[PDB]
Amino acid sequence: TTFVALYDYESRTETDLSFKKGERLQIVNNTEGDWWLAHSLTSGQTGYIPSNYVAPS
Amino acid sequence: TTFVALYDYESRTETDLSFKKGERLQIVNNTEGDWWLAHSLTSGQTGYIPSNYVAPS
Repeated sequence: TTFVALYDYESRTETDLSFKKGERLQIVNNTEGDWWLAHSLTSGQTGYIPSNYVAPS
Repeated sequence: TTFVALYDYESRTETDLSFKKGERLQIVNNTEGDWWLAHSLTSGQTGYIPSNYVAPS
């Protein structure tokens, strides 16, 4: 239920969370699901997607 | 290996990927792992984290 940071992370956007090695973090369950880095074969664009919006082919 | 979008998604940041219902998307494996929404019990802050940076307590 609780995770521990193994490394320091500095936020790169307004939406990520900065944290330091050793911090205790809990996961927030939400409707979007885990986010994945994805490439659209249809548009050519690439970026993160909410995994509850997609399904395997 | 290939996923299909079930819904339309509009990007909210410079890092997410917009796509339309029906688009075919492939997952990009990378060092960060899936991203999770997380709450730091230590700082109080909340946002997305790269899951390869943490481990269960």
